[PDB]
Amino acid sequence: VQALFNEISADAVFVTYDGQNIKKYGTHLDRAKTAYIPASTFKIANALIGLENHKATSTEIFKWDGKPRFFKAWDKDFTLGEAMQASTVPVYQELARRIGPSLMQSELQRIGYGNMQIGTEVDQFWLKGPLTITPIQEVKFVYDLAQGQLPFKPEVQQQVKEMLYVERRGENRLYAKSGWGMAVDPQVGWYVGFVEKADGQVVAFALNMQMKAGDDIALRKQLSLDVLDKLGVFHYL
Ligand SMILES: *C(=O)[C@@H]([C@@H]1N=C(C(=O)O)[C@@H](S[C@@H]2CN[C@H](C(=O)N(C)C)C2)[C@@H]1C)[C@@H](C)O
Repeated sequence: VQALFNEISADAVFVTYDGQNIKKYGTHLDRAKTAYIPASTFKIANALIGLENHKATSTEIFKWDGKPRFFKAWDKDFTLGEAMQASTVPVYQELARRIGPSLMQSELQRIGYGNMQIGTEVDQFWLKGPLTITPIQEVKFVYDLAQGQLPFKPEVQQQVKEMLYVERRGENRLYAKSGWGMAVDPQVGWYVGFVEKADGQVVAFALNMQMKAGDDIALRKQLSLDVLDKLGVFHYL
């Protein structure tokens, strides 16, 4: 596990949580207590707040408006779950605008998300600050989500859990969300989620690492799945 991490120029930390024990791996363990912008991982909290406050449903289609978006892959219609796995920022900015700054600010404080700051811009706060969050806070947030223990309706947490369903491996289920914050210096990479193992135990995790523009998009998930296989949490099929 440690030889894998410094096989790159990787400034990285990988955190796991089983509900009692926080474990740290990687080349820079202090990253786990350091706060970073959530970037696209905020789409987990955005969906939860939006569904809880009746601003959207998990079957509604957010239709493209015709204007070219940041990635051509985003130039189509999306449900919240489809936009979750595509990381479609414009769909979740439209949701944040439905929520509004005062409700969004009040809700993030209610659930104690990160530093609980959003400032004035309701569609920018998770992309360039001031909202920050540590990897430990991230593992504990998605772990609570996995257990239905966040301050949200149970069916709301279940809907967002399904939005994160990315792989079935026998009787083991992986739930995950990627993040790449490019509008900050330095750039930050996220891969957070949890494995619902075949034996019934849940293990939440969060990769958090420094990025630069040349980096391959698939590196975060590869690293995370590689480590999870080593840990025995999620063996390769
Ligand atoms: C969020 O952190 C930012 C988005 N996160 C991305 C990422 O984690 O890959 C990309 S999405 C990019 C285009 N869609 C591709 C994809 O995920 N699949 C094809 C599965 C990669 C984006 C930088 C967001 C704030 O811009």
